[PDB]
Amino acid sequence: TQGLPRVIELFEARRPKAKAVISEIDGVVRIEEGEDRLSVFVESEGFSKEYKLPKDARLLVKDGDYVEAGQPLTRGAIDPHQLLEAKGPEAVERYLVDEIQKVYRAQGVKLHDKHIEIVVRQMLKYVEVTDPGDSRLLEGQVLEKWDVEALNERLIAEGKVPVAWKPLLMGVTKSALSTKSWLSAASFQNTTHVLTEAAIAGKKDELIGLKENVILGRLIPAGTGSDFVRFTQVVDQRTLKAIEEARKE
Amino acid sequence: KGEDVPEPSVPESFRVLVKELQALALDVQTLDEKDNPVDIFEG
Amino acid sequence: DVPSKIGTLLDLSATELEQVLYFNKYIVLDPKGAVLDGVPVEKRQLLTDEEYRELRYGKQETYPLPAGVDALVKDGEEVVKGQELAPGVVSRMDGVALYRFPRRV
Amino acid sequence: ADGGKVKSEIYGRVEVDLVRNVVRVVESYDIDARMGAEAIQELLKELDLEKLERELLEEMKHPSRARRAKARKRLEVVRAFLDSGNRPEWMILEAVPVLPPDLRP
Repeated sequence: TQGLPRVIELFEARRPKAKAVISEIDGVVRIEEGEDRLSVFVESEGFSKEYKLPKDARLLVKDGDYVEAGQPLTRGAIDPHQLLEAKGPEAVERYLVDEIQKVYRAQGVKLHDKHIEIVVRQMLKYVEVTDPGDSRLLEGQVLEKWDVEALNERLIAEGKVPVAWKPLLMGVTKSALSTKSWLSAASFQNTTHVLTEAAIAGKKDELIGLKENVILGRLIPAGTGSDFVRFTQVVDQRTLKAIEEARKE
Repeated sequence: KGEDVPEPSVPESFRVLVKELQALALDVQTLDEKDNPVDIFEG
Repeated sequence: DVPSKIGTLLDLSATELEQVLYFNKYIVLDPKGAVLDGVPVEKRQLLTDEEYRELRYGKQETYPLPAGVDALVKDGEEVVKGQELAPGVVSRMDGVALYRFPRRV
Repeated sequence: ADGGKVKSEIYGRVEVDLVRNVVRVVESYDIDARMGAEAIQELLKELDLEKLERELLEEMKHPSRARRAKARKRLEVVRAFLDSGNRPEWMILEAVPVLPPDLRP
């Protein structure tokens, strides 16, 4: 597939048509049989993992070749969820960006990677718990807010459980969906679920993002509405010394 | 009157939503950094 | 909603039971369920409209009789579910019978 | 009747038949079974939330792992309500508020 459909496929972390098999394990390649049935083995010392192909499939490892942890066997597109678990979160990030660009580039478009990066990182915002310290053992949690517990219960109040987690490739939509602040969350496909829930828990916003404050009619937390700049006062020569002569009174 | 314009007290949008929420039960407390309440209404 | 944030905090057979606990009949045995309906009380669990009647009001059945006919069973008698109270009436419940207004003494 | 000799062996209503010279007791227990949101409210008002935290943190460790992704689920709502300020039972409104006139013209 090409064009915009690809860019969505990508930005949405979507397990495509012609997943074109990757080897789960390292090892040595062995193509076997033609026309009748086509299968490929990547068997190292110990394990012998077998990858049955369509037969029509245009595989791109010839017999004998040595192979890599998550290396493509077959051609086609690659599942970004299969890549996550086989070969980590960075390798994922690096696939997404470089593939998304593979199209804008291929066409005519020139844009900087950082944009795509900024977005891609958000696809990696959350992680699911395995064996917790405080909360229930299954919940999805923001990568940072788990460090708010991991490197918290292993320093000052050290002990209990560091909270083990798993890397969690969220598609662009899904990730947008699971977004802390209820105000923002409300604007998506089912506003009731949000509010119902957020009402039960004394949930609070804090209104960090923008989608939030525009909803309220508040002054956007960016540009001139950035905490880092909007408090800036300007005092004016004679105003300053005259303001100084009523301070020691 | 040749004045600068704004200092908009509170986005009406805000008031509206809060009240449009009350109407459906749900308290919707608005709170400053000291975490106590504000009353975006005075009336 | 979709997790039913009420019919989760107390179960109530998820929903279907909740929806049954206002619209369309069906009582929920709230506290001190003191009864037995074959087996003991159900506490926080479903009960019919009949089942309630047959539980805090007791079961009574009035078997209307045609004029000029007799009754096989005697006034005070532990009658049984299915045994003829007359050559036309069948008792639908196990228990003592009575004689509601006789026609000849 | 008759001092401490004649006693009722069951739970129920007392009927007194001064013609049959019997005291009968209709097999009727005294259940508090309320229907409607009044009940659902009543169930919610009296409910040890922490006691429901316990019973679940126990249903956390020794389940058959089947309906164990519903045992855990219960707590999200339980603990939510627990460190919230929200007393459940407020999910059932006695007073319904009215949206101000000018916002619905």
